[PDB]
Amino acid sequence: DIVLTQSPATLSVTPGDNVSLSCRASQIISNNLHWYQQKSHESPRLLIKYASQSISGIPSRFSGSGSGTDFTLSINSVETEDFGMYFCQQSNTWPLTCGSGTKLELN
Amino acid sequence: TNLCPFDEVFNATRFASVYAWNRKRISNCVADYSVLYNLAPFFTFKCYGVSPTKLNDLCFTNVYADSFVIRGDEVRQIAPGQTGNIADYNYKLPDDFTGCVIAWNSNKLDSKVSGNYNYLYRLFRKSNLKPFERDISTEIYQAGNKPCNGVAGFNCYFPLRSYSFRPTYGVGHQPYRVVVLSFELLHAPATVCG
Amino acid sequence: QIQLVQSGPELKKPGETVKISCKASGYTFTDYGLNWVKQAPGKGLKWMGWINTYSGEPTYNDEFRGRFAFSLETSTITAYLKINNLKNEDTATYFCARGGNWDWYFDVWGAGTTVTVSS
Amino acid sequence: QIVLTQSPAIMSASLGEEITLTCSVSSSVSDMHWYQQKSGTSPKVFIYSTSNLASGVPSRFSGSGSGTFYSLTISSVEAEDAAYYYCHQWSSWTFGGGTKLEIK
Amino acid sequence: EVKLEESGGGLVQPGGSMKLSCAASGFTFSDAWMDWVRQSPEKGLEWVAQIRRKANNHATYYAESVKGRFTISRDDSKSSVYLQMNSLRAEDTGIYYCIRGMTYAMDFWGQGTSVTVS
Amino acid sequence: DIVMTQFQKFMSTSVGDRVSITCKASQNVRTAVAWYQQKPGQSPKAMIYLASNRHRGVPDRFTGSGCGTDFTLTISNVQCEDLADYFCLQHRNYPLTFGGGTKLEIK
Amino acid sequence: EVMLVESGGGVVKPGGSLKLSCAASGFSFSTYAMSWIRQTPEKSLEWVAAISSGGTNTYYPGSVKGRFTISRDKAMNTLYLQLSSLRSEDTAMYYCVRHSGNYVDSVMDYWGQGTSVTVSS
Ligand SMILES: *[C@@H]1O[C@H](CO)[C@@H](O[C@@H]2O[C@H](CO)[C@@H](O[C@@H]3O[C@H](CO)[C@@H](O)[C@H](O)[C@@H]3O)[C@H](O)[C@H]2NC(C)=O)[C@H](O)[C@H]1NC(C)=O
Repeated sequence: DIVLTQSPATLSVTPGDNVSLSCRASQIISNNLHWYQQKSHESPRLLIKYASQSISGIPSRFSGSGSGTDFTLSINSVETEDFGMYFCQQSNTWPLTCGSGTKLELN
Repeated sequence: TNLCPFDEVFNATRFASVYAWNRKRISNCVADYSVLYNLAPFFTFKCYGVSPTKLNDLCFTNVYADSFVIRGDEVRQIAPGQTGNIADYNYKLPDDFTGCVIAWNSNKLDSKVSGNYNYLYRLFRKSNLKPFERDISTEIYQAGNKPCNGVAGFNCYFPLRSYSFRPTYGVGHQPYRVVVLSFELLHAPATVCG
Repeated sequence: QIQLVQSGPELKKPGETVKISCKASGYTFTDYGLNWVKQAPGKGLKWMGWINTYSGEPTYNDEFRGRFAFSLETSTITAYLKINNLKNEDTATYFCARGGNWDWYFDVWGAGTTVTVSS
Repeated sequence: QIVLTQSPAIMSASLGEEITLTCSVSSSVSDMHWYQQKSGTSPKVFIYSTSNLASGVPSRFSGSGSGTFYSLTISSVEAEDAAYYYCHQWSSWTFGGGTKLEIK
Repeated sequence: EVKLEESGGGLVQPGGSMKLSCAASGFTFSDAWMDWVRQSPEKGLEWVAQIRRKANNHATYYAESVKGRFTISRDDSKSSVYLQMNSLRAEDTGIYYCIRGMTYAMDFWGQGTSVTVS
Repeated sequence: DIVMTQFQKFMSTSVGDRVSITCKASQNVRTAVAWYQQKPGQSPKAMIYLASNRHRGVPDRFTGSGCGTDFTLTISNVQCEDLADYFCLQHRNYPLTFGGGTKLEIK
Repeated sequence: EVMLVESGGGVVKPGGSLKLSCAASGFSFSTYAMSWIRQTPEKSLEWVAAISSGGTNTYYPGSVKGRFTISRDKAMNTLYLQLSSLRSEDTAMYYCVRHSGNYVDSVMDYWGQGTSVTVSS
């Protein structure tokens, strides 16, 4: 499969910061990665499709970067309402598989 | 002991269309053809130049592997010698070819109930295709004394019609993915052997 | 209004079969798939495999090859994940998410079915 | 979408007529088969890949053509050929409407 | 399937006017170069006029023998093409066919209207 | 303007022969030549568009090619109902015209 | 010699289920695709089901999908098609038909006498 190492798995950040994530692959996945978040015991929501493009419904501050194999989710101006765990799920080869979870708490 | 990526080219999600067929260059293998041989649903598994059963101990130097998506009927044209719409204007094999032509039946994977218009094919060219040559020239045939500046209409025709692929069509018009292995032996020490 | 309601929690014994509904609502049912994804507590997601909603043929993962079955009926819009011979280590949370037939990103999800088996 | 039409549905021949059964296709298909149904029995095969012949039929049927037209030509029909002639290609889900060959 | 309809088999004294319609069916009217030709036994077949696609501003071209005396106008709402001719003589006598498109695929033709002059 | 000369108004062949309907032009038109038949008492059809390809729904006995200033059409194994009038057409410049006509009759 | 006699059809009210069967005799069964071809009383054939050689691929047209499940047995050298959720558009004579290759690509060589299923009353 395409194992997706998400390091680091947790972040101890303060409000009002600019934070960076990471979803580094093993095989080359040309911009066919999507990103998810999941809070405490709910259903996950969609954040960005095809590794850079945004969707309405979420705030416009969310921005997806990186292409090729290296992908970082950079969100700035992080406020209180974004507690949870963040996923990355590729789509290129088969079977589809998701990352081991990147959780986001607040100091 | 690096098994070379047939998995990047066989069970992939979105095969490209036939007018721009992607060409993966497989090299530095220990290639295991025992992983694709154990499959019932192959529509065609014809090989030329080598008998398909004993592919293991036949050392090549480069193994090119192509991919596209065509109709179920036109898998007949991916063959040395036959001409038509696909082997003349989209993807032409030479008549000394030394590889295998593998198909599928992907109607569940590559066709929605409405028009899946993401696959294109070429309708004409000013000359026939040289073997293994791809053209992404999406420029309107002028065909008259008037220049028409890239908007089609009368006397100015677009060179890429679209596939539709609805699953109520047929077993010959639902889309059949095709991967073409191509073996070759250009004058270099051995590289691909399992 | 486009949501995917599910069943409630279940509580079975090892060996019983289990049945989980996933009813669609609002969108045209034959325009997408229904990817089924299992989330164990304390782990990440695992795509168990999908189902074409027009045809009715599953495609399981190589992990969950046997011991599962994606059935389908289109009179009442509903997919099923029909496990036979439940075991112990699959105490999890089973979603159902509407990923397309050309895209494969799960955007519209369901609230979550929980099958904790015990004695 | 493939729709196969035959033109027309009833065709007159006498014992010494030459006759052509047409089977036009909407799109372009490679080959086109043919079958014969005498009434009360089951249809059997006559012509596969537009040019060959089945085992056991006489050498009076021969077809040709490609693209969007396929035609079955009988040179000299006799009394055995009064039945329905269905044309069908692999890629349709349906058959032709089928022409009848009634004797003059 | 696509069929074309046309009307107005008429007799006019020389010096009149004549506008005929072409209602269509079965295909997308908003992209088709629906043209017009003329049959007469003294002329063979002549080319009359044209109105082009929606994306090319309904670009219009006429034959130089009838410049000014004629006009064309399509409307994609009612799926119609109208061709109006004014101040005719004995030259413009003959059957006028109604074309879906010329010189490509989808080359379906109408059935003509018996248009004459006195 | 661009005129087409059809110099054989009557070609006379019978069944099983080979016919060559002709159409001479004024100057060099590239490939923009059409070919129409007209069964007696009806509206014409499209036999060949752009002087190389043939239409969807006509047999493979109706075939034609050529480039330059002269064009023609070849009929192989002419049957009992390919008996009609034949016209060629240019569409290089917007002054368009047909040929003159060609009437077949079986001997 | 190659022959096919079929059995199992009859009369059924709308909404019922049936199981047509196809007996094969004379050829090797495991290397030839087979398929069913129905004939409505307007005498116009069509496909209703099509199976491959290994029994993995199954194809049905868009009118009848999800309610006809063709199958193919190996151990007793037979063939099954079972019907479900009949309307009044499936009243037809149903032929069991053998292809000529390992796929549905080939031509339909040898047919059976067929079974008569007419939904009635
Ligand atoms: C493309 O992906 C599919 C998965 O959807 C691969 O199919 C699966 O491949 C695995 C590994 O080759 C097979 O597992 C093996 O099964 C045998 C028994 O058949 C067992 O003895 C082995 O230890 C191993 O577990 C699996 O059966 C197979 N499943 C299916 C349905 O084919 C496929 O191999 C991939 N393509 C390529 C070229 O690898």
